[PDB]
Amino acid sequence: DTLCIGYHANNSTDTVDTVLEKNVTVTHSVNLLEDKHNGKLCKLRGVAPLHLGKCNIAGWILGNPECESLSTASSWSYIVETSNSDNGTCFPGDFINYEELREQLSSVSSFERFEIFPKTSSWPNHDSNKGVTAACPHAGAKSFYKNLIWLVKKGNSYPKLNQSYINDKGKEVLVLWGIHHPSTTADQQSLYQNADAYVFVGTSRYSKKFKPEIATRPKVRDQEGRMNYYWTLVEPGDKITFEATGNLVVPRYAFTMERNAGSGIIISDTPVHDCNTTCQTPEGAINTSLPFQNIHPITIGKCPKYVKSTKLRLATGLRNVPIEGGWTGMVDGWYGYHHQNEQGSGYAADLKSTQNAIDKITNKVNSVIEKMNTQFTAVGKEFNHLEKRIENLNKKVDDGFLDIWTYNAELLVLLENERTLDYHDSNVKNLYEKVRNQLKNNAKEIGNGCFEFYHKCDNTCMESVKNGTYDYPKYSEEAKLNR
Amino acid sequence: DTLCIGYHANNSTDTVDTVLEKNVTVTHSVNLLEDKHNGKLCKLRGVAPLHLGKCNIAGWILGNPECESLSTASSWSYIVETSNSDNGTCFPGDFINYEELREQLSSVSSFERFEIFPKTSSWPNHDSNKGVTAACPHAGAKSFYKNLIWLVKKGNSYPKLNQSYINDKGKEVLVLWGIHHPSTTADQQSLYQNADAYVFVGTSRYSKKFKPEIATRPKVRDQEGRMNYYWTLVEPGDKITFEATGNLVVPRYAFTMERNAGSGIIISDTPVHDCNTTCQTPEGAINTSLPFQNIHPITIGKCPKYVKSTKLRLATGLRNVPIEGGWTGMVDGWYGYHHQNEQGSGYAADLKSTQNAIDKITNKVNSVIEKMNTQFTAVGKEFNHLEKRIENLNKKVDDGFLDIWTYNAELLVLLENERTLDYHDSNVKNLYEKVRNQLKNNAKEIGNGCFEFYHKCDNTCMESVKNGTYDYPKYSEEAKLNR
Amino acid sequence: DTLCIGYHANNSTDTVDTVLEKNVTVTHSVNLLEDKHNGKLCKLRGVAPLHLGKCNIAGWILGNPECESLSTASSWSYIVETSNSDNGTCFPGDFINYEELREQLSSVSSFERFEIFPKTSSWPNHDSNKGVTAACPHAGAKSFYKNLIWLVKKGNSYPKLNQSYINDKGKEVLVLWGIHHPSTTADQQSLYQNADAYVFVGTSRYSKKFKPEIATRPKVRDQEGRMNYYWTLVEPGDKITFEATGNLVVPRYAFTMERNAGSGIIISDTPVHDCNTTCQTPEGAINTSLPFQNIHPITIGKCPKYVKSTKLRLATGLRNVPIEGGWTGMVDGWYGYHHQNEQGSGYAADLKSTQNAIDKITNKVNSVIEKMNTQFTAVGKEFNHLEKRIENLNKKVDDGFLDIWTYNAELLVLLENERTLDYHDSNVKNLYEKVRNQLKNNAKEIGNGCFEFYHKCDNTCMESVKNGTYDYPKYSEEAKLNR
Ligand SMILES: *[C@@H]1O[C@H](CO)[C@@H](O[C@@H]2O[C@H](CO)[C@@H](O)[C@H](O)[C@H]2NC(C)=O)[C@H](O)[C@H]1NC(C)=O
Ligand SMILES: *[C@@H]1O[C@H](CO)[C@@H](O[C@@H]2O[C@H](CO)[C@@H](O)[C@H](O)[C@H]2NC(C)=O)[C@H](O)[C@H]1NC(C)=O
Ligand SMILES: *[C@@H]1O[C@H](CO)[C@@H](O[C@@H]2O[C@H](CO)[C@@H](O)[C@H](O)[C@H]2NC(C)=O)[C@H](O)[C@H]1NC(C)=O
Ligand SMILES: *[C@@H]1O[C@H](CO)[C@@H](O[C@@H]2O[C@H](CO)[C@@H](O)[C@H](O)[C@H]2NC(C)=O)[C@H](O)[C@H]1NC(C)=O
Ligand SMILES: *[C@@H]1O[C@H](CO)[C@@H](O[C@@H]2O[C@H](CO)[C@@H](O)[C@H](O)[C@H]2NC(C)=O)[C@H](O)[C@H]1NC(C)=O
Ligand SMILES: *[C@@H]1O[C@H](CO)[C@@H](O[C@@H]2O[C@H](CO)[C@@H](O)[C@H](O)[C@H]2NC(C)=O)[C@H](O)[C@H]1NC(C)=O
Ligand SMILES: *[C@@H]1O[C@H](CO)[C@@H](O)[C@H](O)[C@H]1NC(C)=O
Ligand SMILES: *[C@@H]1O[C@H](CO)[C@@H](O)[C@H](O)[C@H]1NC(C)=O
Ligand SMILES: *[C@@H]1O[C@H](CO)[C@@H](O)[C@H](O)[C@H]1NC(C)=O
Ligand SMILES: *[C@@H]1O[C@H](CO)[C@@H](O)[C@H](O)[C@H]1NC(C)=O
Ligand SMILES: *[C@@H]1O[C@H](CO)[C@@H](O)[C@H](O)[C@H]1NC(C)=O
Ligand SMILES: *[C@@H]1O[C@H](CO)[C@@H](O)[C@H](O)[C@H]1NC(C)=O
Ligand SMILES: *[C@@H]1O[C@H](CO)[C@@H](O)[C@H](O)[C@H]1NC(C)=O
Ligand SMILES: *[C@@H]1O[C@H](CO)[C@@H](O)[C@H](O)[C@H]1NC(C)=O
Ligand SMILES: *[C@@H]1O[C@H](CO)[C@@H](O)[C@H](O)[C@H]1NC(C)=O
Ligand SMILES: *[C@@H]1O[C@H](CO)[C@@H](O)[C@H](O)[C@H]1NC(C)=O
Ligand SMILES: *[C@@H]1O[C@H](CO)[C@@H](O)[C@H](O)[C@H]1NC(C)=O
Ligand SMILES: *[C@@H]1O[C@H](CO)[C@@H](O)[C@H](O)[C@H]1NC(C)=O
Repeated sequence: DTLCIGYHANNSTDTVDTVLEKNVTVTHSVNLLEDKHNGKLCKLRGVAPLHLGKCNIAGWILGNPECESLSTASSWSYIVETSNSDNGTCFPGDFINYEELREQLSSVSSFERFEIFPKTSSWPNHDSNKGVTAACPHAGAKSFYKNLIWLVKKGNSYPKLNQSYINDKGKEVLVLWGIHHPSTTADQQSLYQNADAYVFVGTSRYSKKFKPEIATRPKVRDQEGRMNYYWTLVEPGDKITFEATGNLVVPRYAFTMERNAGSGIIISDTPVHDCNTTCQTPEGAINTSLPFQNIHPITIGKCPKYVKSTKLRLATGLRNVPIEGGWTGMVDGWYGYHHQNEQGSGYAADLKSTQNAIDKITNKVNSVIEKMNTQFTAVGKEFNHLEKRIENLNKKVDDGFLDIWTYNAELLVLLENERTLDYHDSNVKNLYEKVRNQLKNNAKEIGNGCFEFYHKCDNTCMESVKNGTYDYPKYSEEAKLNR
Repeated sequence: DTLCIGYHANNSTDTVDTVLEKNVTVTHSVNLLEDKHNGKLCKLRGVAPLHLGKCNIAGWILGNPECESLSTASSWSYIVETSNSDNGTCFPGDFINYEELREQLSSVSSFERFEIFPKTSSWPNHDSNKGVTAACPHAGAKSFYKNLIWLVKKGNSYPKLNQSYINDKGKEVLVLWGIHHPSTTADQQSLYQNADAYVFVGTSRYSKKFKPEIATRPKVRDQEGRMNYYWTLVEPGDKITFEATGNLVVPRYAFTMERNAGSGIIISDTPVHDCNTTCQTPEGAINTSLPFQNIHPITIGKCPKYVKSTKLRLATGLRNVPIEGGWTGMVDGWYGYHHQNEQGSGYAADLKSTQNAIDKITNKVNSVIEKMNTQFTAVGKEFNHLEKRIENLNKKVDDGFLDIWTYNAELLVLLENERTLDYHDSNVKNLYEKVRNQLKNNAKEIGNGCFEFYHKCDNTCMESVKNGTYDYPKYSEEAKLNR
Repeated sequence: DTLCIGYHANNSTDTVDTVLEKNVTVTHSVNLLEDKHNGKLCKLRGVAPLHLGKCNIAGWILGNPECESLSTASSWSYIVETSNSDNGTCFPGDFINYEELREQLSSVSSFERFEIFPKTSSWPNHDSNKGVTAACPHAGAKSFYKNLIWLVKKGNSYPKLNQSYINDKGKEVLVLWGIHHPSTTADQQSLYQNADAYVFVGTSRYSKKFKPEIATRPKVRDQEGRMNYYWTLVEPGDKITFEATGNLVVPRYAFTMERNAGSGIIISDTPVHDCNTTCQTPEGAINTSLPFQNIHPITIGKCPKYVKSTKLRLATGLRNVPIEGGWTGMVDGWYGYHHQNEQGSGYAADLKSTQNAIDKITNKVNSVIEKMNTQFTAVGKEFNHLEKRIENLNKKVDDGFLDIWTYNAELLVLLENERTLDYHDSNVKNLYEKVRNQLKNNAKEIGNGCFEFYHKCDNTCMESVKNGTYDYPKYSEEAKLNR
């Protein structure tokens, strides 16, 4: 009659690496690294993105003629631009603090367009119907930005323009305007009469005077002149004043909006779908609770940390090795016993030891995952061609964090997997000793983690040994007789 | 007669977490996380902060009428502003490179105010007594900044102003001035006569021409005009030249100062007290050598790393479990023996093993703490409303470091605590074996980590076993007789 | 007859630290920290640096008279400036976006100088031979920048200047020019006639008007006036237009170049040598595959992480302690046996166990090193005196990463070294047990990890025990007789 202590085995072919040994096949493991996405752009915090299918942000906020088709949302959690979103400014010039605006508009709680300076009543002394150009065509017709009015001299006169808006909203108002810069003096006079024109704009924390910069420039979109764009936020209760003798492109519409924390802009040709996520990647939303991902470095949301590793498999089970080896027949648990006597034979798991190991290892896996506790962040940032130093500083931060997370994540798995297997080996060894301590002189050790009895051990005996209730004295005399 | 190997126990109710098991009660532990402060703002490097109780930095450096009460320090290690420090610029306008100045003044080795352009001798052709406004009242009277002079036309004439200062100090000089921008032409003429006025200021590495920007603006502090503020540092040996035909607010006082490395600004209503610290937090100074703190993300000094964890308890002792369990009576050490014979009974610690474990664990704790080796840094940074991209870059850095430190700190405690307990278990087991190896056949194992002798073992025997000097052969014959 | 299980020892005197115990002497260890360099500046990616021995970048790109001796490379991987590279701008003024230019030129795939506006044909109406100054002397003669032409009125007339360049290159063109600012009106007229002069420059994404700012300034290099420098890149297919009535210093030469990713600038007096490296440090190139270095925080290339630790020794071997202690005579392996009988005595390594431990530990060391997987980065960044906030942000990033890497690197070695020694102890103990399991009752344990036989064990017996093929029953009767 024999009783053996062994461990579980199966047909599992996946592996883990350990710091000491590579390609260790295990019976069970979990994945800490998410390498998949659903291929769709989803809502964040239950709120849809603003999708600019053809237009970029400058185009959309200014009212490029091609953005008219776009339905504006009252709110959004992030902005999506496509790889071919070319419809930005249609009248060539510099959009000032464009990048800062792009970021401020990245996430809004609310957004309403309203007509700040009504076309039919605000500009009675100026011609608001000649403000068109071939650079901003609509269905082949000369046109202009929808949210701006380009005023032209009326009756060969451009009287001082003096208008203001008082922000009676409970929210900040975004006001945009522009300055026109004719290619020649002749154009300056044709449009504004005054020649030596100036523009002044200001609010309680903003004040700037502008002058026309008249020179011939290389043609862009068939324009030898330029039009710059400016913007400011007006605090609730404040006033914005526009004073000009020419070259001012006045706001028509302005936006009442409340900035929501902050998010980012995703550039992707990936479609928007009615789905929910907590982590939005340019390649598609990520749906996981795992601490790491290797899909993309730039994500918006409470995202897993980006690592450049390809495989972070955390062992939970023991080595799968078909004690000489494991028992593929012991399907009911990790550790257990096999017995053979004159009544019968077979396998049975040691439920106390097995469940103990399961609870401790499961909690261990949960510790690694639960402690990541990520924060909601935009990650991606945008800089212009004269901001390379800061762009590269941002890169240092992303590369530094990547190397830290990759190094620590890859080692952590390697530090954990080695012991996990030693832990299981220890538990198996401990079962062997627990039996040895009971059998004492009533059985001999025969190798392979097995004991051979010096007495007949029936089913009620094998159970006594497994349950830790074996009566040594009871079988002592028989054992003496057989030695 | 018996001899048992056991371990210490007490009435301690605190716990540690391990990566495998939560809420493990231990006999001894240490705290790696500082969650308290003394509630006071203290000196850094033995040097007091500059406390601006009512004024902010712009107010203080310009000489806002309400800062007159403030006693200026000759030096400071950091600057403290209160939550209601509203007295900044009193004459509305833009303070240029204000944020850069705020940071440069954050820490100074020395700071002296001196009268760079004496009021009674530097401006003989201009009226220095009319430079007042209702926007900067003093005790109800019209007044102005104390460190600046606003010059007005004298006798309906504003002759070219031409003054310079040569820096004969061994330290850099901070010179501040401003440009006035009247709301109307009529005011420009009332104050400066010339109408088409200009201002020029320059040093060896600085040169800028300014022109009045005259337009009506929204009233701020009852002013329809604005006054901008500018500043520059003058290197030792250099000269600063002020040339103007109007609209120049000239320096009266300038500051000779030496910038000390760099620190930061704390915004807090917490009072300044005569105390010392090496880490200043907005909520109160931190007094600890521990590697982590969870008090606040923004601190100045050689501060513990901020983590968002709440509990980093590092086990030093063994499991406190009242071998079946621990011995609450073994008060003299972690590991030890209990004996009982016909002479007496009781507990005694194994001093060699216990001290060994103490030295190794104590050194281990010190390793975790000592290796943090922090640096002196300001941490907090300030950006304006047109600098959101860089402000958010700074945020990424702080959030990234927080997640890294929190994740690693929480795991480190969990990686350490699990083994610390296994280490103690190993030492206890080793004592059991050391005894087993001596007693051999002269005693039997009876469970609970205890041996039962087959011979009479007197006090001089029990000591021989504990001391590793047990004479097996000596008691062999008696043991044979009793088997 | 005896057989002992022991371990290797030698005369090695180096140590490792462990988290539990300091100064542990080991038989073998490796260094993870590189603290040496070859003292020379080497090529990166097979490409030489651009070495500016006397000139700085502004000097070199503008053509300071002292840079004429310098041979320009067609390409470079990084730029080297010396500690005394004072020859920058020779005509005092502000070089605009200088820092951004310095970084863009840090690494170029190709770089060709060409004469964008030929001196003899582009400026027929202006005097190109009077553009000299005492501020930019050459061999004692008045001179000027080599890549720029300072045009002066010809025949007391300065007719409108109108020239343009079309970029017919497949690469970006860097065009530099400057604006002159005379100290007095009299000089403005002496040089340009027009007095109220202006300069306009523009490209498809750039447009700026400049005006002379005429005022007397402190003398720098005997100049009471100033000359500012501007630059822009012209995209392939675009045009740059220069329109002026005076005060324009026109480009003579321009550079056709392609920016290569990005690198940095090293300031060092260390010479350039014909050698190769993958990591360039200001103190000399680093030649190692190790994960960490403590040479310098600022490096260019696929560099080891900078740590401020001094010693990262990773144990590979076992404790070197001349089982009571190690065997200095067992030179053929880490673990092994010693035997003595009537035939002979001596040592022999256990090759199976020793090689197993070597392969696992060697792979372990390689795991720590191989997983660092660094990226190519410049690390160093440059900011001006009005950019302290961003400079200090960059510092936070470097200090934060340093503390993270130092803390983790120092602990990692301490976490690893402790167990490495326990691992070896476990393997030695396991050999002891493997022997014990065979000998059973045919030998006694005598301490020191040794067994003493109860029978005569010849050379063919000692080999049977070591090889795991000992026949217990064979010697059982003799063992009985001797007990
Ligand atoms: C909107 O974007 C399209 C491009 O997506 C612009 O059309 C291009 O205009 C340039 C200049 O006339 C032509 O050289 C290209 O061949 C046109 N491309 C296509 C596909 O038609 C269009 O002009 C933009 N409209 C506005 C108002 O900005
Ligand atoms: C995304 O999450 C939001 C909750 O934040 C879901 O909104 C709920 O939708 C159900 C209808 O299915 C309504 O009865 C609930 O009242 C809504 N909750 C709130 C707070 O408004 C939304 O449906 C989810 N979207 C998807 C695609 O699953
Ligand atoms: C100093 O700060 C106080 C506020 O702390 C200023 O007083 C306020 O002035 C505004 C404008 O006149 C009033 O609407 C507020 O009601 C005043 N508040 C209080 C509490 O009096 C004061 O004018 C500032 N003085 C200077 C020189 O800047
Ligand atoms: C803060 O630390 C400084 C030392 O950096 C203490 O200054 C010393 O004060 C004693 C009087 O108690 C003098 O006798 C010493 O000469 C001072 N040392 C130096 C270098 O000047 C200071 O007292 C400490 N402050 C507090 C509140 O403890
Ligand atoms: C090139 O750099 C040298 C310094 O390395 C300049 O020479 C200095 O010029 C100043 C001003 O005339 C003198 O006060 C110094 O004494 C000179 N130093 C030396 C060592 O001669 C030189 O003028 C620069 N040349 C150019 C074209 O920039
Ligand atoms: C630095 O590395 C480059 C390769 O990137 C070496 O260039 C080779 O030099 C040999 C002559 O010794 C030529 O036969 C090969 O054709 C070159 N390879 C290439 C791709 O051009 C260079 O010699 C190395 N420099 C040093 C000092 O070792
Ligand atoms: C082989 O592996 C698969 C997947 O785990 C499992 O469903 C199947 O039952 C295994 N076959 C055997 C004989 O265990
Ligand atoms: C197996 O181990 C070897 C190293 O001996 C390694 O190169 C290989 O990639 C591992 N196997 C896989 C991915 O199957
Ligand atoms: C995938 O998304 C669904 C719906 O929100 C969620 O129930 C499921 O748990 C997510 N999968 C994972 C791995 O989190
Ligand atoms: C196992 O042992 C426990 C005592 O610890 C006893 O109560 C239980 O009945 C035993 N199980 C069996 C099947 O006898
Ligand atoms: C209970 O715990 C306290 C605090 O450690 C200690 O002072 C006291 O002596 C303990 N009581 C007993 C009976 O051990
Ligand atoms: C005890 O463990 C449970 C998990 O089983 C955990 O939720 C709880 O917070 C722990 N206890 C405390 C703080 O007392
Ligand atoms: C608290 O401050 C005092 C005085 O400087 C110092 O002696 C004490 O050690 C500090 N406490 C800690 C935990 O460092
Ligand atoms: C303990 O053993 C040492 C020898 O290692 C001996 O010198 C010492 O006297 C012994 N202690 C007692 C109390 O006998
Ligand atoms: C002493 O150490 C050196 C360096 O490792 C070695 O070459 C030499 O053989 C050693 N001497 C002895 C006797 O082992
Ligand atoms: C040896 O250990 C001590 C601590 O007990 C430490 O101070 C010393 O620096 C270590 N030794 C060296 C560098 O030899
Ligand atoms: C030093 O450089 C040489 C030549 O490139 C290389 O063969 C050698 O392996 C390098 N040394 C180290 C430690 O990498
Ligand atoms: C060692 O044992 C193996 C069997 O595992 C056997 O084949 C080999 O011949 C033995 N070595 C010697 C020297 O007998």
